[PDB]
Amino acid sequence: EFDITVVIPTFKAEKTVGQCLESVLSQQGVSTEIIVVDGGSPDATISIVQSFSSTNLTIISEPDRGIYDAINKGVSRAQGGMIGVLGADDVYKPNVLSVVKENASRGVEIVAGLTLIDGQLRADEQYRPAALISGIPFGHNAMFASQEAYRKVGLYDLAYRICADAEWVHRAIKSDISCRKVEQVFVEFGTETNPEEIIAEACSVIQRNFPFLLKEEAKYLLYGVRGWGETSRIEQILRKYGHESVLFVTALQEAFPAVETAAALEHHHHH
Ligand SMILES: [Cl-]
Ligand SMILES: [Cl-]
Repeated sequence: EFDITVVIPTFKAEKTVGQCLESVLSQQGVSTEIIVVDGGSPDATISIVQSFSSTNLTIISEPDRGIYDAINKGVSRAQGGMIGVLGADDVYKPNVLSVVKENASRGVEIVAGLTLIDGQLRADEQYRPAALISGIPFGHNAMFASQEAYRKVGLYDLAYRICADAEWVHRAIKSDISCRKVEQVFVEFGTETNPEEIIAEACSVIQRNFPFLLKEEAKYLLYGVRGWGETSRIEQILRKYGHESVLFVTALQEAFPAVETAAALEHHHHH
């Protein structure tokens, strides 16, 4: 019945939620359901949401355990073939939902696009093992995933208050969920937290892929691949742990091509 469900978590969003909804409702070539999951907004948010056509829009209004619990509630009730998550201060660009529908018609499970943030493209990485030593490879709000993808991977892990999006995409990579990256802007991400908290979660996510890593080693790899830190110890880390996991060797050789000759040795010794 619906090609797309858009889940919109809202909290005190009266300034932007109208623009957000208009960017979904104007999408051509698709049948769309909207599920607004509101976190208890005491402002005009509810009034503004109810000003739009209500036929294919549901508001879920109940207590939550943070934004990812709200997202999970919406994903669980989605009826659309492909499911997107759009923040209440984000907007989709024109014709994006038709692109998702067309590429999903061929059976692809995740369709993701580019993200515009403060006038610059998000520095995306590829969906591949090298992402498993980093964060989420594309912006989460530029991602659409099928009903089957959500069934296979599961829901967002509420232990991660910030990086549950990355942890979900990493689970998808590890489960071989299919993904198409489209090189056009799908979302303009609104920009209106303690960085140490973000770092701690990001390192924990990486350790969930590679549990042999110390926290400081996960941090070194993340900073290396993102271009935030040095890379002179990568070969040492590869020799320390290459025996543990062929996937780890593959991730480092993809992320740091300069260690290809050392990665070839790890494959030769153990894999
Ligand atoms: Cl990609
Ligand atoms: Cl493309």
